[PDB]
Order: sequence, then C-alpha cells, then structure tokens
Amino acid sequence: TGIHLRSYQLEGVNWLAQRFHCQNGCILGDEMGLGKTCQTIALFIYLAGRLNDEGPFLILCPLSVLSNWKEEMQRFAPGLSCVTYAGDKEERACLQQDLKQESRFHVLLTTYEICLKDASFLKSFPWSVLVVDEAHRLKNQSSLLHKTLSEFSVVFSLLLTGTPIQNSLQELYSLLSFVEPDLFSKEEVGDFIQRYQDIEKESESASELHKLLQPFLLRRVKAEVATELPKKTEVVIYHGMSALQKKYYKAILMKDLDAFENETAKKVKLQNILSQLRKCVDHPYLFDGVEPEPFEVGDHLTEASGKLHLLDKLLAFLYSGGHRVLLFSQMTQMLDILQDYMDYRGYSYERVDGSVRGEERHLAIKNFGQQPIFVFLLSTRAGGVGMNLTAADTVIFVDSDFNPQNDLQAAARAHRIGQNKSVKVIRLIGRDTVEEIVYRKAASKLQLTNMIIEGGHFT
Amino acid sequence: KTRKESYAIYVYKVLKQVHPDTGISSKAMSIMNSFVNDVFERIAGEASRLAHYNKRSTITSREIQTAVRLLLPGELAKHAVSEGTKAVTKYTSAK
Amino acid sequence: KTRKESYAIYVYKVLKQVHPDTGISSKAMSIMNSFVNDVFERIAGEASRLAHYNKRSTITSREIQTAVRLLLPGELAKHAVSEGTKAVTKYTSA
Amino acid sequence: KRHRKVLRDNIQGITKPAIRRLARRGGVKRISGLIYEETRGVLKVFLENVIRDAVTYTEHAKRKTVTAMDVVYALKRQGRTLYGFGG
Amino acid sequence: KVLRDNIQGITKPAIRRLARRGGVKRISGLIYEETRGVLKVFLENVIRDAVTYTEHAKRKTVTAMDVVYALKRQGRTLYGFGG
Amino acid sequence: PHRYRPGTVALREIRRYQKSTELLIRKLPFQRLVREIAQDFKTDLRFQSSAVMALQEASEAYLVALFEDTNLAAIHAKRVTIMPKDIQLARRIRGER
Amino acid sequence: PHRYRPGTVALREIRRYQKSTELLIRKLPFQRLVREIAQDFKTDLRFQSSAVMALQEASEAYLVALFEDTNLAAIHAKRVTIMPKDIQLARRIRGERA
Amino acid sequence: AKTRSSRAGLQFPVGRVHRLLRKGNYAERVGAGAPVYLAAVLEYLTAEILELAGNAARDNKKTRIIPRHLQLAVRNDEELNKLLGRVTIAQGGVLPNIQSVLLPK
Amino acid sequence: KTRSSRAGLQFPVGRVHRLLRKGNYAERVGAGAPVYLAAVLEYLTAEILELAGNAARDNKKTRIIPRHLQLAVRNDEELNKLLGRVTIAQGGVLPNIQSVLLPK
DNA sequence: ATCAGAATCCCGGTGCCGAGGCCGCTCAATTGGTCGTAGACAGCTCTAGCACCGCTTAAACGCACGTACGCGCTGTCCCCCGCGTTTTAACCGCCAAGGGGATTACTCCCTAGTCTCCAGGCACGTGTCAGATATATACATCGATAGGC
DNA sequence: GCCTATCGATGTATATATCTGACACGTGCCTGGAGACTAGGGAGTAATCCCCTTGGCGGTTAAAACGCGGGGGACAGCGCGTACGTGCGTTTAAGCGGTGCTAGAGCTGTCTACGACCAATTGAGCGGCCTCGGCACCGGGATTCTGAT
Repeated sequence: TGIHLRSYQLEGVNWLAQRFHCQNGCILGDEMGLGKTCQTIALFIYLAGRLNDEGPFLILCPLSVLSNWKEEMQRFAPGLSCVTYAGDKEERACLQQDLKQESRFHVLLTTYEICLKDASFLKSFPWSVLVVDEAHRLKNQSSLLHKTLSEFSVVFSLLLTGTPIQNSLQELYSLLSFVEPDLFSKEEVGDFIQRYQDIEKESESASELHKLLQPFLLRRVKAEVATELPKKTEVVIYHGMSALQKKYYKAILMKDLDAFENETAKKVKLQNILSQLRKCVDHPYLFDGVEPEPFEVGDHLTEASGKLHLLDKLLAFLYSGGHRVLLFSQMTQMLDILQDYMDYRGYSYERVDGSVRGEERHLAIKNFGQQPIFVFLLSTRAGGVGMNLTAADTVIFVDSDFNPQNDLQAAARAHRIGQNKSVKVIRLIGRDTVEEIVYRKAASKLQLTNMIIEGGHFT
Repeated sequence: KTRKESYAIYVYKVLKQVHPDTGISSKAMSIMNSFVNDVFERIAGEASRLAHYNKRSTITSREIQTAVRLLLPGELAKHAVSEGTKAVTKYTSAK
Repeated sequence: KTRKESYAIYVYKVLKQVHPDTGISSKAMSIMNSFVNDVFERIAGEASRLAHYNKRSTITSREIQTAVRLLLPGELAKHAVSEGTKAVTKYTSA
Repeated sequence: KRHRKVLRDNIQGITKPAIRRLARRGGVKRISGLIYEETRGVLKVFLENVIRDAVTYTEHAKRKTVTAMDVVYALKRQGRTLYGFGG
Repeated sequence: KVLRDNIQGITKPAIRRLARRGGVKRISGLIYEETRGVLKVFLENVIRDAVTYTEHAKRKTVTAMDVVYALKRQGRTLYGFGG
Repeated sequence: PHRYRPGTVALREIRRYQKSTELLIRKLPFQRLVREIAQDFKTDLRFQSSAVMALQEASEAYLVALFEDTNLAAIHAKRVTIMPKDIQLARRIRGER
Repeated sequence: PHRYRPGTVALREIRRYQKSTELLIRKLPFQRLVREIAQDFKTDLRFQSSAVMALQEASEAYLVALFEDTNLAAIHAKRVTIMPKDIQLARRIRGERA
Repeated sequence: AKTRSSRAGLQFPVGRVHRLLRKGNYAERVGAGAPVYLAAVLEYLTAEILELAGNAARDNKKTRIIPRHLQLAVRNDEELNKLLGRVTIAQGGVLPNIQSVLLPK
Repeated sequence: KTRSSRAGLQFPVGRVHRLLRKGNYAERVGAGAPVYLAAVLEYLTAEILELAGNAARDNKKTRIIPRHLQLAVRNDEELNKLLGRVTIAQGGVLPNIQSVLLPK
C-alpha cells in the first residue's frame, strides 16, 4: 500500500506481474503521462511486499527528472530504501564504499551518462529488474547504451515510453529485441522487415502485427482514459519576413555582398544551406555582426524578425489576458534573443536549457510552480520530457521540428496526471519558406506511423 | 660533320626584341640553352605525373597549365598562364 | 566490392622467414606497403634515365644493377647486388 | 548582456602549453616568453605552402573534397615524404 | 704513375681567398685542416658517381656529361657545361 | 611545504614526451585553423577526416625537428634559454624563407 | 715605418674578391687531387679537359657558400673569428653532418 | 613450375612487377631479366628491415610489430637512416636524447 | 605554314612536339600541349634577357656575359626562388659585408 | 685636428680574334587522308561529410613567489695580422705520338603481339588471445636537516 | 666547507588479474598471369678513321713559404636584478554520444571527335667559311681614402 490515483493502474500492475510471471521482459507504452511512475512504484512494493523479493532495483532516467523520481518514491513508498548515484568522480567514488560495498539499498536512481561512465560497478550486481524511462534512447542498435544494458545480469527488464516508434520498423525491432533477444534477434538480423513485407502488410495482415505485439506490449490511450477532458486545440499562424531578412534569404540562395562581410554575414560559412535559411527566417541577428551596433537596445529587435513582431503582439495580448505560456526553441541562441526581449519587456520568466545544472533545474521548476511566472523558456530536447508544467495555460512552438512526436512530447508537459484547464497550442510558420517544407515533410512521417501504432493493444 | 640541334637561334631572336643593340657571348648562350632544357624537364615531369594520378592516357593543355601553377612562384606564374592561353587561342582561331 | 591490390601477403610471407612466431599490426603493414612502392619508383626512375642517356630503347637487368649501385648506401648495395645476381642466374637455368 | 559573445582568433588556439609540450619532445629545457608568437608565425607559413598545392590537385581533378592523397602528393612534391596514409 | 699526398696542395693562402669571397674577416689557425677534410669528402662522393656512369657506358674516358649528371643526381646543378 | 627546484620537473617532461608517441596539439582547434587558411585559395571545400589528420602529423613532425636545431644554436652561444634569434638562425642556415 | 692597422686590408680583400669572377684555387694542384681520388675506384682512367673544370667550378662554389653560413654562426656567438666549432654546427644544421 | 617467381626461387611476385614496368612508361621495351632482378632487391630490403623491427618488438616484450618499432629500427641503423633520411613515419615518435650540458650537477 | 607562325610564337612548336613524343612522358599527346608549352618557355626567356641587358648597360658593356646573368637572377626574388639550387659557371657572388665587421 | 702617402679610379691609345652573316644542302616538319579507340556526358546509387544539442571532466588559465640565469663590465695575455725577404713550381708555348671514341654495314635473337586457358589473389565472414586497463604493491631518486668531521 | 648520511615524500616501475577488439584464418570466385606460336627491327659485332689526351721540354715570373713585432680579440671572473619555473585555486571548451540532412564521390553505358599512322613533298636550320670592332691591356694621369699630429 502507499497511494491511489486511477482505476486502470491496477490492471496495469496485474499485466506487468503476469508478464514477469511468464518470466519475460515487457514494454509499457501507455500515453504520455498517465502515471507510469505510479504503476512502477506499485510494482516494486508488490515484489518487495507481496512476493517478498528484495533484490536490487536499477532505475535509469533523464537528468531533468531525477528529483521528481526521488520525490514521488519518497512520498508514496517510504518503505523502500532508495539512493541516488550522482556527483563528481570523487563523490561517486566515495559512494562505492558507502553503498556498493555496504548493500543497504533496494533501489538506485541513475542517469544514462553516469551508467555509461561507471558501468563496471553496475555490472557487479545481480539486479532484480531494470527500469528504463523515456526509452526512445534505445531505438538505435549502434548505441553503446543498448549494448551495455543488454549485457547486465537482470532477471527482467521494463521499458517505459509515451509513444513507441518514432519513424520505422527498425526502431521497433531494436526496442523489441533488446527486451527479449532470444525471441527476436532474427528481427534485428532483419527478417522482420521481410516477414511484415516492408509494411506492405499494413492493412493486408494488420491482425498479424496486432497478434505479434499485444501479448508483449501494453498501450492505453489518453482519449480512452478521457476523464477530466481538458482540450488541446492547435492553431498554425503563417507569417512573412521583414526586408532585412528578405535580403539575406535571397543572398543565402545565391551569394553574399561585401556589405555582408562588414556585417560579417560572410566570413561565416555556407557549406550547409538548410540551417542558414532556418536561422534567416527565425531571426537575422542569429548571424554574427548583423545587428548594426553591439550596444543596441530597442524594438528594432522585434522588427528584424517577422516572428518576433507577431510574438511580441501575441505575448502582450496573452499577458493582458492573464495566460501563462511555455516557449519551446530548437536553438540556444534563439532563447538568448527571446530572453533579451523578456528583459526589455520586463516580463517574469524562467529558463531550462542543456547548460542548466541539475539543482538549478529543480529550483526553476519549483519557482515556476508556486507563483505566476509568465513564461518558461525551454529547449525542445532538455526541456521536453517528464516534468509537470500544469501551471501554464498555453504552448508556443516558435520553430518547427523534423519529428512531430517531439512536439507531442513537449505538449505533454501539460496534462500529465491531469490538468485543470483547456490549453491552446500555437505554431508559428515562415510563410513561403523552407519552414513550410519541413512542416509538410514532418507531417508525412506521422501519417505513416499511426497505421502501426494505432494497432496492437489499442485494436 | 655530325649534327647537334639546340635552341640557340630562337634565344637570339627573342633578345633582339627586348634589346636591339645588345649582343651575347658564347658562354652565355650555353647557359641559356641549359636553362631552357632544365625548365622543359620540370614541366613535362609534372604533366606526366598528373595524367598518371588521374588514370588519363593523354597529356593535354590542362596538364601543362596546372604543372605551371605548381612550379612557378607568385606573379611569374600568373603572367606565364596568361601567355599560354593567349597563344592557344590564336592558334585555334587560325587554321 | 571494387578490387584493389597490394604487397601485403608477400611482406607477410617474408616475415615468417626472418622471425616465425610473430605478427604485425595493420598500421605497420600500411607503412611497409608504402615503403615498397617508394623504393620501386626510385630504382625504375633512374634506370629510365640511364637508358635515355645511352640512347637505348630497352630496359635490361644491367640498367637495374647500375641504378642500385647509385641509390643504395655503400654496403647495403653490395648485398643487394649479390641477391639480384643470384636470382637471375638461377632463373635462367630453369 | 547576452546578445552576443566574443571569440578568440583561431591562430591563438595553438595554446602556450601545446607549444611547450612540443618543445619538450625536442629536448628544450628552458624557454623565453617571446617564442610563442614567433612559433605561430612559422607554423602558419608552413600550412599555407602545403594547402595551396593540395587544393591545386583537388581542383585539377574537378573534385570538391580535399583528399588524403592530395596532401600526400603535396608533401612529396615539397620533399617531405610521409608514410602511413597511402602509397 | 701513382699519386699521393697532394691534398696538401690546397695551400693556406688559397683557402683564405675562398673565405674572403665569403666575407670572413678573421680566421683561426685550426680552420685549414678542418677545411681540407671537408673538401676531400665532397670530391669522393661526386667522383664515385661520375665513374659509375662511365663504367655503364663501357667508356674508359670520364666526360663533362658524366660530371654534370652526377651533380644533378646529388641535387646540385651546374649550368654552362654540357647541357 | 615541499618544492622541486627549477628544472627538476622539466627533465621529467623531456623523458616522458620523448618516450610517448601521442599527438600533442588539440585536434579541434587545429582543424579550424586548416579550414580557415583554405578559404584564401577556394571559396568552398569539403575535407576528408584523414586529410586533416595527415596535415597534423606532418605539422608536428616539422616543428619538433625545428626545435632540435634551435636548441643547438642556443647551446653554441653558451646559453640554456632558447630565444627567437635562435629560430631565425636555424631557418636561415637551412635556407628556409 | 708606415703600417695599416689590423683588419683594414682584410676588408679591401673582401671588396676585391667579391667583385672578381676568377677561380681561386691553383689549377694543376687541383687536377692532381682529382686524379688521385679516382685512382681508388678504377685503374687507368682518362679525363676530358672540361670534366676537370666542371669539378673545380662545383667544388669552389660549395666551399664559398659554406663560409657564409660559418660566418653567421660565429657572429651569433658574438665573436668575429671563425673557428672549427662553427663549421661543425653549420654542417649539422644543414643536415650534411649525418 | 608455372610461376616465374618459383623458377627464380623468390617470394615476391615477378609477374606483377613485369606488368608495372610495362605500364609505367619507363621505357619503350622491357627485357625479360629485369623483373627478376628488381623483385629480388625489393625482397632483400624488406627482409632487412623486418629483422631489426622484430628484435625491437621482442626487446620491448611484445609479439606484434607496431610503427614505433619501425622508427626505432630505422633510426638506429646508419645505412637505413641514410636511405630514409627525408621520410617521416606516422606515429613514430623520436629517439630518447638529452644534451649533457643540460644534466644537473 | 609553320605552327609557330600560325601561333605567332618565335619558339619552335614542331620541335617541342617531337620531344614530347620521344621523352616517354605519356602514351598520347594532345594537339594543344606543344603550343602552350612553347609560349611559356618563350616568356621566361624574355623575362631573364631583359634584366641581363639592363645589367650589361649599367656595366657599360654591349655584350651579355655570365656575370650579368648572375646579377640578373640573384636580385629578383622570384627568379632566385626558381633557381635556388642552380650554380652558374663564372657567376661570382653579390657584394655583401656584415655590418658588425665594419670599422667604427 | 691637417697633412703625407699609399692605392684606388679614369683616360687615350693599340690590335687582336670572337661574334655575326652568309652560303649550300639535306632531312625533318608539313599536307592530306584513313581508322578505331579515349574520354566526354547522362543517369544513377548511397557513403560520408556538415550541423546542432547535451553533458562530463581534464586542460587551460591567472596568480604569487623565489631562484638562477642572462647580461654588462673588467683585466690578462697570447695568437693572429701586416710586412719584408727568400724560394718554389705554376704557367705557357711548342712538339709528337697513338689510344680511344665515333661512324659504318651487316646479321641475328629477342621482344611485342595474339589467342586460349585456369589457379593465385582478392573481398568477405569468423573465433580467440595479445594487449589494454586496474590497482596494489615495491623501490629509487630529490631534497632538508643538519649531522658531523 | 664539505660530504654523509638520515628520514621521508614523491614519482615511477612492477606484478597479478580481468576483459575486449584486431588479428589470423578459411571460403568462393574471377580476371590476369602462363603457354604456346609468329614477325621484324634493336642490338651486337667487325672494320675503319683521325681527334684528342697524355707526355715531355725550357724560360719567366707570380705566388707560396718563412720570421718578426705588437695590438687587438678571446676568455675567465664577478656582481646585479630581472623573468621564468613551480604550485595552487578557478574557469573554460575539448571530447564524445547522439540526432538529422543531402551533396557529391563513384560507377555504368553510349558514341563520336580526336590522335596515331602513312606517303609525298619542301624549306628551315644546320655546318663550314669569312670579316670587322668590342673588348682587353697598357702607361700614366687625377682622385680619395688612412692614420699620425
């Protein structure tokens, strides 16, 4: 016993227990959020406190979520001895004596880079089960993480995801074979492509795919869970370009002038085009030297980018409407420019970014709760995962993405373990630019993938 | 009575273009002949290697041109290249 | 799939004569292969000039011998000339 | 405060300890402080002479990648034969 | 019909003339025997090759061309003879 | 407190690096220098990784050999400290310009 | 009793021999030396007259160049008198003294 | 025997050498004895280096030859160091050497 | 009718073409190669002879002699680069004295 | 010191032999033609080169302190330079042998060329042990203390 | 004032153990080396010519060899103070594991413009011969540098 939330969590624990009673690893792919941590804690107390197996447990998760995993365990299962292997080399060395030589823990909390660097210590333990959070990292069969983790002595493995498969069948068999390689090595040897006839079985033997996966993978859908039903309406805004960036966009398609050398938009390199075009439509001061004086402060910053012209207007509107917002960026320097605008406006903000430390991330999260911070500045990658951000009313994708599931993952920072209010999602598009092409290409990937991933248990 | 060809007459014709009043001594002609032969070997040697590295059977004006740019310094190369392309243009324009 | 060729197997068989029970790393094998090509071109180049200075059409073993005399250091040349002479006089008897 | 960040000039990326570390392999015990700028000049002159030839081969072949053979041929032409990358 | 000793024919004042053309103002008395050593080593290496070309041609007479080819092979070069 | 005297540690470093086979310049800084110099000769060039690596092997070998001759010039002048005049003398006598 | 002071006429010699073009070694002594060295490699060689001249021109040019680099090495040590240690340094830095 | 190398008693490939001489533009005609003589010399020099490298690896207590051992082998022999006087070997390093003036007293 | 005339050169294009064939430089020789090469040799010859003529005139001699060729080469950086390892018979040297050696 | 006295330019004159032109002719460059292959172009595949984020951790950096090295100054003395005299043999002009290099006509053996054939060398896939990495020793050098002797 | 220890602090070499990827090795295939058989011209050979190298001689001079005085430079010793080596605490960015894109290297197939080869024809340039003036060399002037006062 320890906590209660939602009725479907019981049948999840029963299915998990049944898979381990069948003595195999398994994948849990219930929708983004839905309390997979809660069901994992329930599994641990079932093992330790009904089956009475207390062999050591290993948990791997991203850096941005470690403190949340501590808290939820320390809330809901105080009876389990849980410790965290983190810190400097000298600190982690001391913890070898303090913990690994002393054997007083049920559970380790860890993160991937640490377990890759200190792997030889983790090999020494016969683990009861391995839990991998945000398992998409294991989609690639070249990865050293999948090699090392598949080599550990564990009784069973559990992989957690908010959405299995990001692109294609090779990701599926990679994830699937790394759970039970004796059953599925032929798949990663490549036979499964042939067996499912390169997805040219998508409707001709869909039932074959469903019957392959459903005994082995559980996945339940948020529209099926429904319950509170806050809406998630998305709108797309198309916008042009100001004259400065119009000149440079054409120049990038052609050649730069020596005026652009004094503005230093040449002496920068041209060996890739797509990156430079995206910068140009997003903001020309992403190029070095293009802002005419380094001491400049003023609303010209909002004029040099069409996106910023709309965003300034939209943020002023939303702020006047009292709505709080999350901004996701693909680029670090774009967050820097945006924060300069927040400083110029004097808006209340917080920031999470790959350079931000673990404590600072925890502090920032607690700071964005508890009080009306207007806006959160987030990297799409480091900020996209795990966290509760129900405090926001709205989400803006300032820049597009090559994979739609990255946006879905970011949007799911709301609604995990419920949300109180409807939320709007706003996408900004550079009209008649390469940004439209990337958007259309990305959408095409999703339109393929759903025919597989709406199968399985959901059928 | 035995025959031995040399560059001597062509060197003298060029001399009379740049300095009509000047003459040249026999020892100096021997040096000039040596110089022409030495430069010929250097350029032809590089042109040969360039064709070999590219698996090409034929030596062509391209090989001469890039051999020149590898061997000569600085502006001396720039003038030499300009003279070559000019001469070939005239020759192929004529027939 | 595009076929190359190299001296590697011949170097390897010579190694097993001078020292059995030893091996060679692939990096070292690449250096050995490069060295053989260098020495080949030095000798063949000088043999070409020797033929040209004497107005001969044909490269012969006598050109190769004189090229070796010019290129190699003073004693390393003497053994090499012996090995070359020994090989030819054996071959012609077959 | 954050709009832009300075960058150090690329030749200064040949750091002071890196030069000392080279000089120690040369057996140099004690080093006067003027030598670091002197050495950077000498190195830059060397690279320019090799790269100019290497690019000349690449362009004659009508490629756009510079290739390891181009460097080897440039080094050989300048009398500094390198073993280990080709033949 | 046998030659000996005549390396000492490269006299002291002859060596000074070479040093003067080189711009040397003062000469320590040890330089002379050091110089004669260096000269003898140079000649031996050139003459070795010139004879080698002569034997290949089956000639008995060493020619100006044999010297010029020997010098060129050593990476020196001499304009104004042969060629 | 404890200290080694001046020059005691320098001798250790000589013995270490003469025994080592490592490359001594950081790769990524050196790569930027090469890719910059090329822009004077052609506006846009890609590089094979092995091409950059060959340039570093040649460059470090050249500098090491130069420091040996530089050291002899300093000793000949009865110093122990090498100075820029020693580099200039070495390059002049080798005929480098 | 008139004497020029030391080093003055030494400069006049430099100005003279840098302006002249003549060969500076005595010819018959040099020819004997050439024939003596060849005597080790083959017996009863004969020489074309111009072959001996070519050897002398090359040899003299070599030594004159060597004395220049030797002079630099002496000045580097803040001396003005050349000494054998200077020659040994010059040939080492050139890479001749293998 | 079929192969010309085995008539000569060589290990190196006489036929491959003969082909390269024909293709290389070294001359208009190639006499039948020249490949045999050239192959023998290349084989000799190969054996000469590998013996010295083998000793160095054995002295260094390792069974595989690596580039360091080739550098040590070449630079310690007066004739090989003259033949390879202007060649640089990748991953070679240098010989240990310190001038006596620098040593402490 | 001569190819030299047709190209406007003084140097002998026909002779150059024969030498490219006989020298074993390659299997096959294109028609443009000798014309280009002859032009370069003519250029370099004119470049040296101009400077040598000036040196002779400075020396008040009407005929060029090897001394004038040496002075012409060694005073030009690019020719001295090209001929850095060549010795010219009867050339002598450039006049030069180190400043340290001069009297006070 | 301004002056004497060596030693460098500058000049007009004499004459020698090398540079410059010319002639006759022969052999190699030109013209006009045929043949068949090298390489110029179009199309295609998919390797690998460029770009960015995220994160750890050793290297680089900035500073304080003290030493020993680089340097300028001085005094000693010995070894080089400048010069006059004596001795050597290099040079030059002439003669004269005959060894050897250079050319010719001739005959032959060796090489390039062609077609047929098959096994030596290559690209590939595999198993295992030589070397890399840990770490717990052992043991030589470098100093300060500061003995003594 | 050495010089002999003394401890002891530190850095390097050694030994035993575990684990991993690069190296030797076996396999199927194919394309390039071996085995015939042929044509013709590059080379070896004997004979001849006559150019050039070697060798010797006598005369005259320029140059080398030898002795001397003395002054300038090489050298060792000394005192100064600066700059560069060693060690510490703080800050930076190099390195690596990912993610994704598509430019462009590498290959195949076609076909036609080009260069090799040939015979007939012609004049460019070569060797031999002749002549005149650019330069060498000479006697003797003027100019300008040294160095002792």
